[PDB]
Parts: sequence; structure tokens; C-alpha cells
Amino acid sequence: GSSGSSGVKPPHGFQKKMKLEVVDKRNPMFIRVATVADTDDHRVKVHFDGWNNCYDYWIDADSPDIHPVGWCSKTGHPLQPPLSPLELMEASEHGGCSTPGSGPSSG
Repeated sequence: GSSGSSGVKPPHGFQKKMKLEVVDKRNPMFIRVATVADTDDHRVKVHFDGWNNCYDYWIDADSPDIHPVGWCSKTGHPLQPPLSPLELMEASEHGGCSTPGSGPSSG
């Protein structure tokens, strides 16, 4: 492709498959990383890396709570890391025996 030209303007100013610091609705004093899954007319589905998709919610891209990647420095507020690299591992069925990890020693 890449044959021609196509210029347009953004609806709010956000993109998909990107990162952004979102303020936990339930906790306005806590912020974590997010991932723009889908950008609506005037909204954007912010998905918290790890946190069960269910958590995901449609937040206004123009919302004052929404902050760009690096808003922790601007204001100087501490950022909290997302879920563990094992908490997002779903549909993991392990069908096999295991060995006991216990057995002290004394005499």
C-alpha cells in the first residue's frame, strides 16, 4: 500500500495498544498502568495489565482522572505496579503428580 495520502484529526487524543496512568475509580489516591484496548467517540476502554478483564471499564479519554505515562513525576506521586506475571496466567491446567516440599531434620 503506502500509495497516496490520508490526513485526519483525533477524537479526544488517545490511541490503542498504548499505555497510560489511570486513577483507580474506587481509589482516587491510587494510580496504575493501563492499556487502551478500544477508543470510542469520546471514551477509551482502559485495561489494567493483569487485572481480570472484567475490571476493565469505559473511561472518558477527556477525564481529569486519566493521566499519561509519566504523570507520577509531573506531580510527584508514587506509582503502584500491576498484577504479578503469574496472576494473569489463566486457563492453566496442570495434570501431573507433584513432590512434597517438607521434611525437617533432628536428632
